[PDB]
Amino acid sequence: NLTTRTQLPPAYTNSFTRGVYYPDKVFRSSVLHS
Amino acid sequence: SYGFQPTNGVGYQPYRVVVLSFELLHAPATVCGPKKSTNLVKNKCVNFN
Ligand SMILES: *[C@@H]1O[C@H](CO)[C@@H](O)[C@H](O)[C@H]1NC(C)=O
Repeated sequence: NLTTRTQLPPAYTNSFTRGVYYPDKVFRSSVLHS
Repeated sequence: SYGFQPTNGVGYQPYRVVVLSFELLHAPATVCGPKKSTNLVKNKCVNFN
């Protein structure tokens, strides 16, 4: 069907400091949590 | 398949199971117990629920 849209090997990128989510639904202010 | 017969022993009889799973210490709750709701007071040492 719609196979082979184009031909190219995948590239790679540096994610940096990305992908961090909120671990829990508890409000915390001015603190360091591990 | 299960051969649930009325003549079968207690070991081989149908048994209905409901498992209730709930999670505490989480987001705002929706399902709650049948408890009343007293008015809200401020600047006064009081018990709260
Ligand atoms: C290509 O055509 C149909 C059209 O409905 C599409 O849904 C389907 O993915 C494809 N069919 C194949 C690859 O056999």
